Amino acid sequence: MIIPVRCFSCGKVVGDKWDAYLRLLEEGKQEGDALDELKLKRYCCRRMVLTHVDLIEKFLRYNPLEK
Amino acid sequence: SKPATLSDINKIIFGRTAMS
Amino acid sequence: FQSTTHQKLAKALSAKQKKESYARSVVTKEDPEERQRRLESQENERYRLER
Amino acid sequence: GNKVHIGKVPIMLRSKFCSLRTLDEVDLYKMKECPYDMGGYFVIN
Amino acid sequence: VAFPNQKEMVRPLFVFSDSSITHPEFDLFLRELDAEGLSVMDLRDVDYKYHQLKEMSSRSLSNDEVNSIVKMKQSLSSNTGFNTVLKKAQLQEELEEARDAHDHERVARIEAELKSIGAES
Amino acid sequence: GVKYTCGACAHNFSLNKSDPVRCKECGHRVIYKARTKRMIQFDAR
Amino acid sequence: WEEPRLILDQPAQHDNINKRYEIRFGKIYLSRPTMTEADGTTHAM
Ligand SMILES: [Zn+2]
Ligand SMILES: [Zn+2]
Repeated sequence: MIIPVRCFSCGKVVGDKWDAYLRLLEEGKQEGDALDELKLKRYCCRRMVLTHVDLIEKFLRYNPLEK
Repeated sequence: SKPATLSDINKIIFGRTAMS
Repeated sequence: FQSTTHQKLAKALSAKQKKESYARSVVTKEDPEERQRRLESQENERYRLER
Repeated sequence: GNKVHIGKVPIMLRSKFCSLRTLDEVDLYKMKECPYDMGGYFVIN
Repeated sequence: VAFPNQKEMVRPLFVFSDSSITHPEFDLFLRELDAEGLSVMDLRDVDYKYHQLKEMSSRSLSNDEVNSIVKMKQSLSSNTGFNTVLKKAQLQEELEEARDAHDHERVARIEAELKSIGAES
Repeated sequence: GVKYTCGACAHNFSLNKSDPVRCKECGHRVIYKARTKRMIQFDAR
Repeated sequence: WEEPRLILDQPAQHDNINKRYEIRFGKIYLSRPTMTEADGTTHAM
């Protein structure tokens, strides 16, 4: 839905690296190289960012219910 | 037939929000 | 196959079965049951008058 | 002798006779319909 | 509306202020009425107006009145996304009716109208 | 006395248990109750 | 159109007059789904 704050396995803060990851992917870096640049060494933390699906972007396309 | 006071006019205040 | 008659026959028979549309669309502006209830009301009125 | 109403037939969603067939992606969102929904069912009651 | 000293004026609703009328304002209004030679509204008429406002504010609208108000605001409605989608759907239904009736003239006008209304972002 | 919200144009109004359930301005037939005023607390866990 | 003709006959004798009464079924017309409210109005569903 939205990027988790902490890694499930070890608890490293990964919630501040989503926009930087998207930026690095925009510049043309490979996903593994982008994860290396963000200093995500353990594959438990790499799984968190590599397999995340951003569903909040789809939820935000519906009109707000209160104004 | 008595003249209307200030409070009598204040009772019938109809605001712009009430108008809308 | 390359004969013009065979090609024209194949084209005609292929495009003949492509056209298939029987039902025609329409726009409803009012309740479809309005006629039934108004005619039932008129029939009940004339039944009362006849009785 | 004219059009007589003979009944109401339930409509399968996303078919040629459904209202959502034409709607594009934006109006589908405005209609509170999910774009991932595929249709193929009926809505009875 | 009309000032006593001045002449008649047609004003929109938003010009009025929600703030209460002050004492010098009412005093000046009374002086203008005396200058023109008019009187103030009677207390019986004040009570009648108050009852009219309370009845109108506490009234319960009927279905026909609500539909009339909705139609009036729809006439006033410049644009609304839900209403634009509904109008486009109704136009599409009218277009398929015209196409199924082999009316080559109406369908062009409906297509032009849809093109004008459409092209969203 | 009780606040509501329209399901289409998100307009706020009130009802007195005697009006028809409808939106005032756009006439939608679907309305939603407003959130309460009581205090809402969560344990952040 | 499977059974397009209902037929009623009556050889009335009450001057023999053989009367046949028959009704034919024609075209089918369909519309987009519509919703009819209690107050009598209709709108697209
Ligand atoms: Zn980890
Ligand atoms: Zn509304």
